[PDB]
Amino acid sequence: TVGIARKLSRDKAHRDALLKNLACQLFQHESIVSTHAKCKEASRVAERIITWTKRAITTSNSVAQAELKSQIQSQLFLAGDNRKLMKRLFSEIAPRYLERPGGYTRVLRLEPRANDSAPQSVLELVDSPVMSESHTVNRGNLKMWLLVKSVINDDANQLPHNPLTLQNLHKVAKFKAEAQLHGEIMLIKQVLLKEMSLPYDEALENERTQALLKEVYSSSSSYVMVPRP
Amino acid sequence: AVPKKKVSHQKKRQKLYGPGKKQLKMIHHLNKCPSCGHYKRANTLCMYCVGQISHIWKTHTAKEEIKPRQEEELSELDQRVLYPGRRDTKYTKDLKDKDNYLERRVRTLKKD
RNA sequence: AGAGUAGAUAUUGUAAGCUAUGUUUGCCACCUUCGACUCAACAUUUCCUCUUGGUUGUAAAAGCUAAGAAGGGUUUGACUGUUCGUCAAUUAAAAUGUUACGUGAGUUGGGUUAAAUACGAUGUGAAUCAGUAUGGUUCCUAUCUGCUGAAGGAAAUAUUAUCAAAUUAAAUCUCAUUAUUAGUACGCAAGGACCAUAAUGAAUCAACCCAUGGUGUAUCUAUUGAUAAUAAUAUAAUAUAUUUAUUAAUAUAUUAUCUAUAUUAGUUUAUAUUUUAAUUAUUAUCAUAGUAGAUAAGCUAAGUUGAUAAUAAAUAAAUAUUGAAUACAUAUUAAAUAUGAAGUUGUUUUAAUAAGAUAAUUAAUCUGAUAAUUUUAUACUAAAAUUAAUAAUUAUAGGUUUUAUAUAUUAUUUAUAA
RNA sequence: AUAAUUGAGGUCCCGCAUGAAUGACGUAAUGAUACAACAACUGUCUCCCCUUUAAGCUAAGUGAAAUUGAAAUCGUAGUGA
RNA sequence: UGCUGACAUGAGUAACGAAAAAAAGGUAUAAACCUUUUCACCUAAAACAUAAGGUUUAACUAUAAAAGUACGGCCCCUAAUUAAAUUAAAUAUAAAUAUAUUUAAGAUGGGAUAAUCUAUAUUAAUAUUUAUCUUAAAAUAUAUAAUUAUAUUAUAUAUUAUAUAUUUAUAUAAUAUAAACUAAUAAAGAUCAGGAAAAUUAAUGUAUACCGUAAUGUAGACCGACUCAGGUAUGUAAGUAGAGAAUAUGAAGGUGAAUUAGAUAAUUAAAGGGAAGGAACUCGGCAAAGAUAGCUCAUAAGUUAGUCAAUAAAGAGUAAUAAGAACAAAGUUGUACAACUGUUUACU
RNA sequence: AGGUAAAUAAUCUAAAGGGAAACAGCCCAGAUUAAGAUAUAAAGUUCCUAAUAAAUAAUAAGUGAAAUAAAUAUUAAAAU
RNA sequence: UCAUCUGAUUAAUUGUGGUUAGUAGUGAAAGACAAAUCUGGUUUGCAGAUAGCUGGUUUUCUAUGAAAUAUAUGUAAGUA
RNA sequence: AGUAUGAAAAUGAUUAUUUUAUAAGCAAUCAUGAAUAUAUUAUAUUAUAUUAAUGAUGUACCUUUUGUAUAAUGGGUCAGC
Ligand SMILES: [Mg+2]
Ligand SMILES: [Mg+2]
Ligand SMILES: [Mg+2]
Ligand SMILES: [Mg+2]
Ligand SMILES: [Mg+2]
Ligand SMILES: [Mg+2]
Ligand SMILES: [Mg+2]
Ligand SMILES: [Mg+2]
Ligand SMILES: [Mg+2]
Ligand SMILES: [Mg+2]
Ligand SMILES: [Mg+2]
Ligand SMILES: [Mg+2]
Ligand SMILES: [Mg+2]
Ligand SMILES: [Mg+2]
Ligand SMILES: [Mg+2]
Ligand SMILES: [Mg+2]
Ligand SMILES: [Mg+2]
Ligand SMILES: [Mg+2]
Ligand SMILES: [Mg+2]
Ligand SMILES: [Mg+2]
Ligand SMILES: [Mg+2]
Ligand SMILES: [Mg+2]
Ligand SMILES: [Mg+2]
Ligand SMILES: [Mg+2]
Ligand SMILES: [Mg+2]
Ligand SMILES: [Mg+2]
Ligand SMILES: [Mg+2]
Ligand SMILES: [Mg+2]
Ligand SMILES: [Mg+2]
Ligand SMILES: [Mg+2]
Ligand SMILES: [Mg+2]
Ligand SMILES: [Mg+2]
Ligand SMILES: [Mg+2]
Ligand SMILES: [Mg+2]
Ligand SMILES: [Mg+2]
Ligand SMILES: [Mg+2]
Ligand SMILES: [Mg+2]
Ligand SMILES: [Mg+2]
Ligand SMILES: [Mg+2]
Ligand SMILES: [Mg+2]
Ligand SMILES: [Mg+2]
Ligand SMILES: [Mg+2]
Ligand SMILES: [Mg+2]
Ligand SMILES: [Mg+2]
Ligand SMILES: [Mg+2]
Ligand SMILES: [Mg+2]
Ligand SMILES: [Mg+2]
Ligand SMILES: [Mg+2]
Ligand SMILES: [Mg+2]
Ligand SMILES: [Mg+2]
Ligand SMILES: [Mg+2]
Ligand SMILES: [Mg+2]
Ligand SMILES: [Mg+2]
Ligand SMILES: [Mg+2]
Ligand SMILES: [Mg+2]
Ligand SMILES: [Mg+2]
Ligand SMILES: [Mg+2]
Ligand SMILES: [Mg+2]
Ligand SMILES: [Mg+2]
Ligand SMILES: [Mg+2]
Ligand SMILES: [Mg+2]
Ligand SMILES: [Mg+2]
Ligand SMILES: [Mg+2]
Ligand SMILES: [Mg+2]
Ligand SMILES: [Mg+2]
Ligand SMILES: [Mg+2]
Ligand SMILES: [Mg+2]
Ligand SMILES: [Mg+2]
Ligand SMILES: [Mg+2]
Ligand SMILES: [Mg+2]
Ligand SMILES: [Mg+2]
Ligand SMILES: [Mg+2]
Ligand SMILES: [Mg+2]
Ligand SMILES: [Mg+2]
Ligand SMILES: [Mg+2]
Ligand SMILES: [Mg+2]
Ligand SMILES: [Mg+2]
Ligand SMILES: [Mg+2]
Ligand SMILES: [Mg+2]
Ligand SMILES: [Mg+2]
Ligand SMILES: [Mg+2]
Ligand SMILES: [Mg+2]
Ligand SMILES: [Mg+2]
Ligand SMILES: [Mg+2]
Ligand SMILES: [Zn+2]
Repeated sequence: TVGIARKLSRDKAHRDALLKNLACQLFQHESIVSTHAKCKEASRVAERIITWTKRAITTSNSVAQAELKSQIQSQLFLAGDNRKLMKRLFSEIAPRYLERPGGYTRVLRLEPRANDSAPQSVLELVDSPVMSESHTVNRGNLKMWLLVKSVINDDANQLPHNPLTLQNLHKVAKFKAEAQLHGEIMLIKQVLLKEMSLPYDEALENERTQALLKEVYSSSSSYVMVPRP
Repeated sequence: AVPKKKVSHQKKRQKLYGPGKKQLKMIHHLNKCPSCGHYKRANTLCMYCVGQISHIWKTHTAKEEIKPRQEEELSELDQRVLYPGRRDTKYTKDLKDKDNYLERRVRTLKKD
């Protein structure tokens, strides 16, 4: 009751409802901006919900599965824009995370908001699809977009990629088919380059992407450690 | 409960500015953004790049505006007859001039 | 003087004598709130505990009186506004003061106190009272000092990281009962020890949460009323596909479960008619967390554990040795030589400080800070943990997995199958 | 009556200084009146503990007040309107 | 404790006024504005209609539309009351003025007609307060015309079928829920005994004036120096529940705010729980705790005879046995004073 | 009684300066403005703090050293 | 304000307007109310009321410089 | 509440000089080092100015009083009256 979670200056009933709302909004819009503390708590709920959904999907035990389903239902507000949220959770969202052991969200810190000095953050779903089956781009996966923008900038400058950038790319890849990842990167480039107004010679960009993928995939002192005399 | 004397210039100033707690600190923890080579806070996203990405998302993930057929296919004269102009209130006018009271985000300096 | 079986000075001490105190009642006029609660600090003129002198009135045991002694301790209830006092039950003892008769910018407001009112008395009366009774008004965010904690800056017998002694500031220091020595010493008997040790407690302090108890707006179950969802199923419509001969049948998606008319004015409900206008699973909200039964961590005392800090040194009152000055005597206010206290010095504990010590010394990873994730810590700070991802090793928080706990049904079961 | 009662009720009458429409006396009912007792209940207390929310604390924005001769505003004792 | 002005100090301290918010987008300008969705709060209101009031605050200047019928004023009429008014000499009076009488004013009240819509002008001629019972009537069932038990009992309209004037009129018959509520009717109980004032036929008329109308109105738009937890009149106030306008919920509607974000030490406030004890607290049980039906039964002493005491205490039935919404319901007694219900120091 | 009432003198009142630790009233002494060599007042002369050396006795109690505490007791010392 | 408590068909609560007040009304009577408070409102005027009382009264230099006693006083805070 | 002007002060921020982190009280005066600045006769071993090394002395002002550092009166500061 003290120390188990953030209180967030709200009465228990209100607080829980707020958290549910945040979770619903995260599932609907695959990224959302909010205050840092709220985002942190919301992540805990959303991740829990995702795991329960995964458990329901997997389990052979019928009773268990039913219980998981009931728990998931309890943890959401299913109305208006979130009428078919349960369906989405089972069919669209939870199947992304079957291999991933936890860590389905990422809270990314922003510069604190000016009017309030409140620490601001971006709660968002990990490995959200950047491109739907229709020829558009999807709202979400901000980190990936940022990475690709950084890559583009490095290419423009004719500089080597930073170790941190490479590490991030590797992390992104870990639960991604290589060809799919490449195609996503290419798609992101097309939009990003146009926005920034750099020229998109396609074959060269593809080659660069391929090169970036290759280095990611193929893995390759002051004090001396000496035994006791 | 109440101050016994007029607090002097010295004693108010040493109270306010003497302690380091009360002073402002240099923001040493700035560093370069990898997407655009500009200043940003450490362990923080660049507000320009994330803003740009948000804008891109908005432009792509855009719910189409509902233009009713009957109003779209009105004649100009007919439209004027139906929906004439009006004097807005002082309050309304003030609300309309958003650039007076609404702060757009500033761009940081380019890192060296 | 005089009591004290005898003897003024064991104990008592008329009236008169000489002082101290500023604790009472006064006097002076420089100067214009009693009690309770809470926390106490100081004194010693000591009530208890430790040491000791005297006590034909110290046999013993209880006492009485006096000297040293302030380390520790010194009460709970009935009555009353009361301090006090009376009593009850305890205690080793229930000491006396000082501190603006400590403490109302810390609490209270019963007493005292103004407005209302009544009573007794006084007065022709308005009204009055060293009277009685019921009722009844002040508030304050802390500038400075001070104190409790916590940081930053700093000058360091010159650096940093760590370990740190003397020292300083404080804390602590006990007491009871029982048992043994011993029914011994002592005493006719009745009664009944010192010296000393141990064990149980005590009051106080400190830490702790394994367990116990409490809590537990983590959680789970049960449960009354009202409302609102999702899913499934049925019906209907629209949109998209497939079959069929735009229609019908199928599949997917979305939306819908209304509506209108009758029953003599109005409202609601009911049924009938009208319409495609559905009843099961599972959720949620609200009603003090809706109420109730349990309840993890944490925190806590009703709980648990430990401590009351020795040995030692010099002393107080007091008790001696030898021994003159002074042929004796005299513990010395002589030279020498000894005993002696819950006190003193210390010891023990905490905080502060940092003499000293080990090491490294312009740095591909020197030491710190800013930043992030945090809790061992915490108002903010500070402190401590981690900031791994390369040749090795290092998990901070969440998430995940795990076993375990909680909840409450469960072998009338779960999983594999034949 | 209570372990124990300056309170309460009953009774006595040196009524300091009761008494008959400034009414006297005893009742039923009533009373947010005043005092006292019993029951039940309880954090009132023994003896406090845990929890909740709003403040307090920190950051951002706005922004009081009484007060103030001037202040570079320590302890003790003494002195002294 | 001079007056006026300016500027300090406390201090960037307290405070920012009962409050539930979240996301996405308008907008790579939003904690605060607008929209959408979610969540919550008010709901015999924080809703919807209005009265009064007011810097028009409004959905605004291209601005709140009336001949009259569940439309108000204006107008007619008057109450309370008011009037340099009214009557050789109304009466009185140092002046001012006052009195009586007339006339005039004066709403908070009364005021014809109306959907089968309605016609207001001119001229002429003679109602305090409360109640709807019992009986009786017929209707529906049980038993053998008459008894027993149960509802129903004055009015409010559509339908169908008849009989008369001639598909429009009049009357009759039959058909048809419950619970509230309205108006209009009738009969009538009580003492406290219940406003005032302004005709009818006939003929001729009637081209329908002025003002109010926004929004706000248990409130940021009025009265409180403030966008002030105060004060402020009336009517509707979805259903489910209930004796109910109590209480719970909330369909719809409205709202979520000139402060936010975090942290939640000490400490304060307002709540929830608490082992063993149970008033040991305290001036004092102050505060808190305490309800084993709320319906139907039953209910003592005393007593002024009044179920006054009584809503008696205890207790029963229905319900429930481990408990499991809110709200109503919080003991018994003795004494002093005052019969009682009332009134009082707006702010001790 | 730092009391009260008057008598006499002084000071303060209205008087600064030195001393009395600090000091309205006590001990000295009266600031016209400076200067700082010489006489000094009261009070002082180990240091704080301007200035000191002696003589003869007494005390041993830190008595006392600028605010004298009594009766009485004990121990000495002189003189008769 | 919150909780608690009391009345709640009556000597009830309340809207709209009216009457009665500054020697002065209303008052189930408290000296209670009469426009944020009355043993008698407010405003304007008499009016610069009066104050033996409190406080204040503004540059410099120079010379002299007290008193706090007696008597009287409805006088002992004054005045001769 | 005219119009111009405004190095009037209180008051705020900033810079420069100087002093200040082992020192205690009306914050001044006098003694006295040092540092800085200015100086068309500093010829210098110079002169002025500014500045809390260090030392000594120093109980705000007024009012009212027998008598006030008084913890008696009155004043937040400056400008005008
Ligand atoms: Mg709730
Ligand atoms: Mg939960
Ligand atoms: Mg004798
Ligand atoms: Mg005697
Ligand atoms: Mg003995
Ligand atoms: Mg003694
Ligand atoms: Mg000791
Ligand atoms: Mg008691
Ligand atoms: Mg006292
Ligand atoms: Mg005090
Ligand atoms: Mg005080
Ligand atoms: Mg009372
Ligand atoms: Mg010991
Ligand atoms: Mg425990
Ligand atoms: Mg445990
Ligand atoms: Mg347990
Ligand atoms: Mg526990
Ligand atoms: Mg009807
Ligand atoms: Mg249907
Ligand atoms: Mg609600
Ligand atoms: Mg113990
Ligand atoms: Mg001898
Ligand atoms: Mg001998
Ligand atoms: Mg000892
Ligand atoms: Mg790394
Ligand atoms: Mg860990
Ligand atoms: Mg590992
Ligand atoms: Mg982890
Ligand atoms: Mg008695
Ligand atoms: Mg009592
Ligand atoms: Mg009489
Ligand atoms: Mg009487
Ligand atoms: Mg009454
Ligand atoms: Mg702030
Ligand atoms: Mg003096
Ligand atoms: Mg002045
Ligand atoms: Mg402060
Ligand atoms: Mg503060
Ligand atoms: Mg604050
Ligand atoms: Mg936005
Ligand atoms: Mg209600
Ligand atoms: Mg409205
Ligand atoms: Mg008229
Ligand atoms: Mg009217
Ligand atoms: Mg209107
Ligand atoms: Mg309207
Ligand atoms: Mg107003
Ligand atoms: Mg006000
Ligand atoms: Mg208001
Ligand atoms: Mg309702
Ligand atoms: Mg609703
Ligand atoms: Mg509204
Ligand atoms: Mg607000
Ligand atoms: Mg308890
Ligand atoms: Mg219990
Ligand atoms: Mg007591
Ligand atoms: Mg009570
Ligand atoms: Mg009877
Ligand atoms: Mg009740
Ligand atoms: Mg009465
Ligand atoms: Mg009152
Ligand atoms: Mg005298
Ligand atoms: Mg004088
Ligand atoms: Mg003198
Ligand atoms: Mg003289
Ligand atoms: Mg002279
Ligand atoms: Mg001495
Ligand atoms: Mg002396
Ligand atoms: Mg009653
Ligand atoms: Mg009646
Ligand atoms: Mg009176
Ligand atoms: Mg007034
Ligand atoms: Mg009055
Ligand atoms: Mg005159
Ligand atoms: Mg005058
Ligand atoms: Mg002279
Ligand atoms: Mg004289
Ligand atoms: Mg005189
Ligand atoms: Mg006089
Ligand atoms: Mg120094
Ligand atoms: Mg100082
Ligand atoms: Mg002072
Ligand atoms: Mg003063
Ligand atoms: Mg003052
Ligand atoms: Zn950037």
